Formats: sequence, structure tokens, C-alpha cells
Amino acid sequence: ATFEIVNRCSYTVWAAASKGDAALDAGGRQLNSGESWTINVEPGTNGGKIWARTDCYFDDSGSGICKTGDCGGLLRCKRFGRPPTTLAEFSLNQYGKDYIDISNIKGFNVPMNFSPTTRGCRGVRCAADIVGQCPAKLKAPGGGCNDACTVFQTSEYCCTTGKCGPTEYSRFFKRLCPDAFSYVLDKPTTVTCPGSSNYRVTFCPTA
Repeated sequence: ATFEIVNRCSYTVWAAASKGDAALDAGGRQLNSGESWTINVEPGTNGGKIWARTDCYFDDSGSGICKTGDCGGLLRCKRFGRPPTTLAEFSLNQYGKDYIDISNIKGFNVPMNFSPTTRGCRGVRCAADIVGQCPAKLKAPGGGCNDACTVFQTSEYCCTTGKCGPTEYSRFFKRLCPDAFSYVLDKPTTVTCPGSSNYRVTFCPTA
């Protein structure tokens, strides 16, 4: 499958794409305002994620730091990124279907649209100003809005026992972005697409 990742934000982002233990495609790339980067994702990929990183500095060998979404200091991510990260999540070719979603379970940093470029399913979007509105205790100094589990490390926020309810903090993400997971037992906003669809991830879709 083919993903076009386009950066509509007015700032530079460093896109990243990984399935947890390995990079998808090159795994990472600088995108200036307006730049598009297209990648090949192998069919059958389970739990691939795409996200943006902000205020990065890398050297010639591709080692550095990002204020949000850092993946162990590397330009080409092979593990997942440090929160806060708005997440495009996808599993492809699962019994002939593709499943996609946007997640705030690991916080928010960049508004995002996740849509197919082929026929037969809707896209999802989380484009509200969650950093501007972030509750005082969830603001990450590096920019962005942390999830409650990252901040507080309680069983209720992290849902570690498998049973948890919505929280004051998760209800905030759900109210600004209904189409995204706000906590791990949230009512699924997963969208089912024909298997082997193709997609576009757009950062800052509105402004």
C-alpha cells in the first residue's frame, strides 16, 4: 500500500512511520511546509503508525532530538515515538479488510487528517486546537498536550487492569475530537476499508 504524507502546517515537521519493532519504508523524513512524501507499506502490516515530530535537530548521521515524538534520537524511526503524539494507526489486509483510526491515547501534538485515496470508506480527522485548549496539568513544555496516562501513571488512566472508565482528561480529547480514541477502552472509531486501499495523511488539514 501507498501512503502520501503531506505537511500543510506552516512549520516544518519530521514525519515518522513504524510498526513498533521496525521502520516502515525509510522510517522518517523532513517535510517543509507543503512537501509531500510517499511511502510503500508492505501488505499485511499489523499496527503501523504514522506521526509527526516537531522542533527536531539532526546531524549528518541522522542522530538528534525532537521536542515531540522523538524515536530514540533517530531521523529514521524504528521504534514508536515519545508522547505527545497524535497517531495515525492502521492494520492492513486483515482477512481482506483494512482498519484505520486516529488516536489521542498517547496525546496530541499536530492536527491530522487520515483519509483513503481509493474508494469505499470515509476518512477521519482531528483538527481542533487541542494544544491551545490543553488543561494546565496536561501541557507538555516541549509543545503539545499529553494524555493523562503519560502524566500520572495510574491504572485508571492507563487501563492496565483491562477495566477503566472515561476520565475528566479523556473527556477533553473526546469533546474536541470525537473521531479519535480518547482512552484505550473508548468506543471504537476505527474505520473499515477495502483491503489494499491507499491513503493520505495530512498534517494541519484546515489551517
